[PDB]
Amino acid sequence: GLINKKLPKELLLRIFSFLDIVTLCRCAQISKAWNILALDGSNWQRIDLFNFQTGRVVENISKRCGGFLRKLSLRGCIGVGDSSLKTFAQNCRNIEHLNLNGCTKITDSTCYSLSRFCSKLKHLDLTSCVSITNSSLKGISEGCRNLEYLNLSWCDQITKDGIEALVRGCRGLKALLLRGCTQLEDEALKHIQNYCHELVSLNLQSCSRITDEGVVQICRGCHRLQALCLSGCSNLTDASLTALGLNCPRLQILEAARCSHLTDAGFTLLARNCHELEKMDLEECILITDSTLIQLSIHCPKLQALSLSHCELITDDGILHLSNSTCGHERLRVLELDNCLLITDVALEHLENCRGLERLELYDCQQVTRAGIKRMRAQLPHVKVHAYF
Amino acid sequence: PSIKLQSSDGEIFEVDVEIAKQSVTIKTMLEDLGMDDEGDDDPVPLPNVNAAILKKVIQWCTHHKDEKRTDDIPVWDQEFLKVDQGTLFELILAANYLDIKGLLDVTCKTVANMIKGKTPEEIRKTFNIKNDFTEEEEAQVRKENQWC
Amino acid sequence: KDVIIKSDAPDTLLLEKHADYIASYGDDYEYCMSEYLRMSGIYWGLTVMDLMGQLHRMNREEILAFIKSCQHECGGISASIGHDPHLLYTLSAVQILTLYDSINVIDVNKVVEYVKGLQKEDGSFAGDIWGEIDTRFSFCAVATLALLGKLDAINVEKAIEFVLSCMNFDGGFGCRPGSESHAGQIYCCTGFLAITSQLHQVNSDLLGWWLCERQLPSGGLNGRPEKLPDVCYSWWVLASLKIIGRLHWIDREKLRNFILACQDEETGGFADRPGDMVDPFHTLFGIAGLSLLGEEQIKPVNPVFCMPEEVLQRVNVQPE
Amino acid sequence: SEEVAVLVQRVVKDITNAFRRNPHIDEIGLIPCPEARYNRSPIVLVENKLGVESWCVKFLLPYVHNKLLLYRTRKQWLNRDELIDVTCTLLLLNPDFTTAWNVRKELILSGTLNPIKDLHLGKLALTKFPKSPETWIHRRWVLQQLIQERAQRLIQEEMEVCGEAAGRYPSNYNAWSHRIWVLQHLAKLDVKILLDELSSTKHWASMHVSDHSGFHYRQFLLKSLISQPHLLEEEVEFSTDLIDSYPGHETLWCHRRHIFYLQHHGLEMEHRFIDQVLSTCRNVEQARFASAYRKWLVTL
Ligand SMILES: [Zn+2]
Repeated sequence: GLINKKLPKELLLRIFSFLDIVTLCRCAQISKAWNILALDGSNWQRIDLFNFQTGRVVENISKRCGGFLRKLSLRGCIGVGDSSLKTFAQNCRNIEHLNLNGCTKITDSTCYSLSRFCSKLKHLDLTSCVSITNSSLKGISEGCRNLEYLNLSWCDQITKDGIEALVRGCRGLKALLLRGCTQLEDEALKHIQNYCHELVSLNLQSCSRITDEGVVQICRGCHRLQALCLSGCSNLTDASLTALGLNCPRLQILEAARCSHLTDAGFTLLARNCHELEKMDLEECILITDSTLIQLSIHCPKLQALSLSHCELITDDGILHLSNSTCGHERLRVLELDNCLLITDVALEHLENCRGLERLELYDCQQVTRAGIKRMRAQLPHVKVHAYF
Repeated sequence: PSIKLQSSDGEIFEVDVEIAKQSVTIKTMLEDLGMDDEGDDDPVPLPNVNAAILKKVIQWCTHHKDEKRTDDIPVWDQEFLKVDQGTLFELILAANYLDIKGLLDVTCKTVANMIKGKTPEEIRKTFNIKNDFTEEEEAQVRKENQWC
Repeated sequence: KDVIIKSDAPDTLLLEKHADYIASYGDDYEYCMSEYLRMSGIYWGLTVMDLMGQLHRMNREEILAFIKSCQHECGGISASIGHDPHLLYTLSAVQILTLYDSINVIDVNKVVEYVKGLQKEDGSFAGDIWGEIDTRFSFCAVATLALLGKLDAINVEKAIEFVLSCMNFDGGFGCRPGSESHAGQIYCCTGFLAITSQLHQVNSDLLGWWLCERQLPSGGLNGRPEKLPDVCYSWWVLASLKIIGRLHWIDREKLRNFILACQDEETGGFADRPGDMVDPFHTLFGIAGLSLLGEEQIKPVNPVFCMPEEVLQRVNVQPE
Repeated sequence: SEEVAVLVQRVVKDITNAFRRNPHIDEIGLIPCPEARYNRSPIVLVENKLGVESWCVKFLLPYVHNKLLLYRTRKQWLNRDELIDVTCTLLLLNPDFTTAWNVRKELILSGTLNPIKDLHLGKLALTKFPKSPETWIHRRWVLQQLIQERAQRLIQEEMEVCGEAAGRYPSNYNAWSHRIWVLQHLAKLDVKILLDELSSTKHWASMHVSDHSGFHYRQFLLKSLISQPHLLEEEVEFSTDLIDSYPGHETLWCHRRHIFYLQHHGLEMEHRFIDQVLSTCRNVEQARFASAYRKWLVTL
């Protein structure tokens, strides 16, 4: 076969590295070369199951692989319950990455299996595992202390008491995703800053009980934060913005959609101390004026992606500043100005300096003409600009 | 902002420097090169890619400004990759030599897609691999690896 | 209240135009709007084509591949690829496979297990795992099982008892006990009671009396009091009357003129009513109704199963 | 082809944001508008009504339709928020898409969808698709989860939703079928509810004389009251009045049959009513139905 004559093993394994386990077992039946290739270790490293619900597969992989399963994705495999994952856990003790996103029949029972048998976990994804309680976080905190990444998204019955148990053991978490955990409040934020000083990424989206008391504490306790999401946390004020500036000089991503009270005061204090911001989502920060964008153009040389959706007060002026940024001349690619009612064709002429722009959104910017769009596409063919036209 | 690239056979290609540094290998050679005023404007030598493969690569890089998985290939690339097996393997090698991770992903996913959805003899027919297993061994392997 | 048949209404069967219409039937927006019933859409179209001696016009292999690709691991069959299984589209796919004598391209045993699993302790059937009760589903269940020769797989006596508790004092049936009587539902229950040999617990004079009052002065049939006449309800009422042997209680000639008046002379196809736009659904029921009234260009149709009688004889002459 | 994906996502976002701006939206409709002529959203909110400009629907439904199928078919993932919003948009456009409803059932079983949120969804889809069988079917599934006084508020909101859907669609069998069901499984034939329905709904029947579903609902009320006098007599008089004021409605004569059948558990009074009707009536339909009533009468 040409395939074997022209492609070396290193490349053949790269091909097989994209293959399901079923297809990988059929290649084992092709030849003696393709047998040694189909069963090489590097092909049993990660499994992503894309199967049928009616399970025993996860248990059969646990035996055929066992010792070398390192990453296991079960996202959306509603078939699996505690029984399969017990079997897999006792057979795959070296697992470092487990993704149980959407596995709805999962109980505290599997986090206990994981605690007993999977002390090398660095990455646990529990998104939408709704039957998980605080007790699961206690078991994980005992047996999974090297956890670097935990995702509790939409695990709505988790409370501050579970968070406390979890971080008291998983002191080394670098990424913690808590989106849609609406019972979380400021005490749970305070347990996090107490123990998770190496935290790089924190997602609090729709955790609308939290306040400045909790967020300010988090900045005090987590000086290595690079990514923070607080969209939907309406209670927040510029006080949380001042604490970020004061404590988090490595901030790269700040999502604060729907945080109405944020003002220019907060963002000026934030901008001056945070020279590594790359993404900022300020959708529905209505009080924000052109002044906020002014500071961003000065103090944020690497700004990459900016959303000003529904920031009504923004005018063509602030856009001129962005375009005459150091970041705007090459390092801005995504700008979202929709429902900024004051933006006109002139802003699109400003953004003709932004040779790096890939994506521009102008929905509901009614002052913007089909003409303006066409001449911007003409100067910057790189840009996809998006309006309702 | 344009460089010349010379293929293995000596044909020279004017390419914009931006679309061409999608190649980590090409970006490396530029960085290695000058910073030179006083040269002869010699092109960047690419001894391990012939002009036909280069053509296909440059066309792939111009179209792009921009998980164990193969249903992922964009439709432009699917069409682009409807080539004979020999050139597609050469495109894998080129993508590997030039370190164009986008191209090496789609091409590998494309060969991977040629294996999926077929029986072992349908595999060996697609790639003209000789079955060197006795019926004893073929029955065996369609043994372990059969679970499923 | 009624339609008026115009002096230029089609008065003769235009078989070639109907077969062309169904053979060229086939847009993306409205493909998606209809996909939740694709399986049955295909059943209407294949069945009318075989009733017209045109089944060979259709792509047997893409259909069988489609059906094979719609059976879920629970055994049930969905309306299209990636839709959730439902009893309705399991009936459809099994009807389609019966036309193509290809019942065994799917797992018959798991289809039987899927149907059996939808029965409830009171004899009723749900449409799918979520538990909507409808006599339409009692019909779909026994129709699917009868086609597979597997009526013993469910509790037939309980299923009968339930359907009988849906009988109204006006002789009709609705979806559940307490429901308004309804021609489509009466067809399902009547068909249920025929498949299971229980038509004698039906007061044929009562039911046929409710049924024959569905004929309007125009000749067409409605589905309920004071509804417009409709080809599809014309078929279900006509089918029911045949099953209970009260077909002499309507004026077959005026109804034939009504159904014929629903053809489009230019495009082929039947509309629900003269003047309206045609679709494959009413095309099937128009042609099926005419076969039942005696149109000899059309293969005889079975009133219970809405299939060519020849296809059910092939079923009934077997191990069975 | 890729600019449209962005646009459809945008329009999905616009629908969700409509409901944030006004959670008392109570009606949706298609705004005939084939051209996108200005940079405004095709989602138009005026007061409590949510209009959708038609030019975008050809893009929006195929994308959201296929997004849901790619999820169900395990080829593209959607998170909880997207599931909820993608399926919300689909059911607004095509509420007979059972697979879309079935995804919300799972979201509700898992606990991340408040059931009350699907009752509102169905209610709003029903303002545009009042007969939608699947919507009623889904709505019963939700209601039975909520029974496994809050009952009376549920019963009362069902009556209004069914009433709403009956006024929007002639002889809406499914709306009244659902209304029966609710009486059976939520009110369990409570005699004072049957009475309150009998009185509330006499007004509605007065105004919808050709609607047989409404009269059957009254037939159900009465039979079910039986299974636990002056009500039957008052329903025959009501039918006498209606037949006299609106000659020629088969629904009214069919109602009188059903109601007089129940009362008979005498016939001279009914003969003289038919005699007096047929002697002095100009309506030709009315004569058919009166002659038809007598042929029915004498087989008793
Ligand atoms: Zn019809």
